[PDB]
Amino acid sequence: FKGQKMPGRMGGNTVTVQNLEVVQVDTENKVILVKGNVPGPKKGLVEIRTSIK
Amino acid sequence: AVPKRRTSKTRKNKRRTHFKISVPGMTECPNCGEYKLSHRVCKNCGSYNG
Amino acid sequence: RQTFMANESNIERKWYVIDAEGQTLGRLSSEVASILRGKNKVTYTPHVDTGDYVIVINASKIEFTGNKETDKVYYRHSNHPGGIKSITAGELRRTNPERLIENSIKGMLPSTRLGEKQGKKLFVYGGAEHPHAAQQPENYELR
Amino acid sequence: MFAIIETGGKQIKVEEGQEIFVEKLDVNEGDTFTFDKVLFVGGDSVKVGAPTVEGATVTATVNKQGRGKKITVFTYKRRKNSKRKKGHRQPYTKLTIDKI
Amino acid sequence: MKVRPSVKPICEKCKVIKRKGKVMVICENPKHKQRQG
RNA sequence: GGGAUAAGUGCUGAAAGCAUCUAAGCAUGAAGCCCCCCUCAAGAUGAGAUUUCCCAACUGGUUAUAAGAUCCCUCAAAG
RNA sequence: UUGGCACCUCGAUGUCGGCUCAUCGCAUCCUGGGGCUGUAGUCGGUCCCAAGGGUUGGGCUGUUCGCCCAUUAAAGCGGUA
RNA sequence: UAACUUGGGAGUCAGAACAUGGGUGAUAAGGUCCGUGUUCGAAAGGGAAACAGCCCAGACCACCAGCUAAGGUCCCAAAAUAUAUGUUAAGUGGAAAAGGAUGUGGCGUUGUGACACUGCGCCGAAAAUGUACCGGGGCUAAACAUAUUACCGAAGCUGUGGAUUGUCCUUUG
Repeated sequence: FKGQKMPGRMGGNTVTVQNLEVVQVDTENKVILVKGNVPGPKKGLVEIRTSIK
Repeated sequence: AVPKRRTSKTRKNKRRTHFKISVPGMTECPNCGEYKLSHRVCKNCGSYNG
Repeated sequence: RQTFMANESNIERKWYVIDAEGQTLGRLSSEVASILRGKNKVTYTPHVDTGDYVIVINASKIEFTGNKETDKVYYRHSNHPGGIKSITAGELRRTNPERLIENSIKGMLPSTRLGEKQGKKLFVYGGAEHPHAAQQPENYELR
Repeated sequence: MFAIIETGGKQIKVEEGQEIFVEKLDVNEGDTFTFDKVLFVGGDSVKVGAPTVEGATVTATVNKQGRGKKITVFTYKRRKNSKRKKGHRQPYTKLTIDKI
Repeated sequence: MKVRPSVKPICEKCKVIKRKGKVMVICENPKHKQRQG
């Protein structure tokens, strides 16, 4: 059947973490601090949004 | 396992489509004049000048 | 010996438009699959498509006899285990009438390459409008 | 301006100056053959179609008399050692059409 | 209710009716409530 | 959280002066169905869209070059 | 299930119980919505609709089954050689 | 149009399904064993979707001819969206019983109700990859029952040509 679990390439997908918090917003550096840990490696693009929930 | 059925010589030549090998990626030496392999030292005459 | 055969050089194709208002699904689909398949010409040949180009409009106004509005389920399987999906003629006459009509008519055409190419002669539109004004669409009516 | 005749158990639509391949008539080479069974005439100026028509019967030359290409009839039964091959060449005559 | 393939009045106020094709008995004792004729 | 629903709950309502949830009509009603959440998705051959870029010279057309993309090379957050 | 037949396979279709991986049915064990109780309430019984997800760890025994210890919302019954 | 005798040469001794009469089995079995007929075996062609054994029908060969058999006529798919009259609302048609029941029509006997046949429908009606018990789309007539009209439909029959054997001698054709 399809959707069988077999070996292949892992990671890389677009993933979205919901309901995170904004610890602080530091101007003069344009940095934002988020409670937790977002996807991707360091130097990786991330897009922030206000939670739809 | 064993092949259940011999491979037709059409399927053989289809599988061998991508078995070609590519060009060497060569250039003309600006000193030798003869051909060199890019980013390599001229086998024919002398230096690399890079 | 002698018997006519139509060619790519020989065939001409006309456009038609037909309201589905007040129509039954199958009773329209039959009379329209006939025109698509092109067997009302005199120069019908089986191997080339002498059919016509049919436009259907007001596909939101077709009718169903009896209790088919809630019965008459359309099933379709996604080829994933347990991927069978279900809809009803009620939830499709209002949600996507121009696929109701398409499926009804395209189940009536033969399932070959000429049939696949003849099915795309059909242009189905809900409402009384269509972008095919530059074709001189002739007004046909059923029988 | 054509005519529908019936010659060899088969109707034929014919016009003036047309080659026709009919089954083997009884006429010889060259000599003209006139068909008597006409079923329809018309096309352009008159229209007479009836249970049959007496007159304007087609006058046609007898051009050639020969044997068609050889078909090889073959039929066999699988797993039962039973096959059979015949040859066949169907005789015909070709006529030229003079008058209607 | 009482879904049995034989619906019939037990007492005499129990009246036989149809709803959606299903045969039923409407009565005053809710015990007597029945359907599926 | 919305929409349509199952078993049920009905309102109105006659055929059948009555009653009657149903025949016409009108609601309500499930972890279920369809959306809402997340992901792939225009080879969706029905191949969709939006913005910006390039757009001449000789002979039906050909050519190379343009925008752009690679070959080759240094790499890793990728393999 | 225990069988009854002897239709395919004896120039070969590998048995049971576990493990890994599941998947499907519904004749629903749990959770969801209801009717009727000989339903005062907490808890039940029995029917009806419902298959979304869930449905444990050990002792003994090759064992399936099974009996037991301890929890659990529940420790479902079956098909898929 | 065979029958029989005398001689030469055999193959066959695992049969099957269906219809009907039985035994056995459980009024199970595509079970098993007998009688009876057919088809397959050794049979191609049309229909039953596909489907040795069911229905029609027995291929010498060729033709871009005609009439039909079973089976059919809305589209896939050749031919009736045929004609007359009625029934059925369940998608029954297009799977299944005991039992239940102010479903609906007909005729009938009763003193508005009750019953006797009755035609067609409803519930009873739950299974395992995917709708999945019309082949599909679709169908309220394209279902049912009855009754005349047409047409389609085979390698059947007829038409025309040809190839072989035979037997009459119309007339050695």
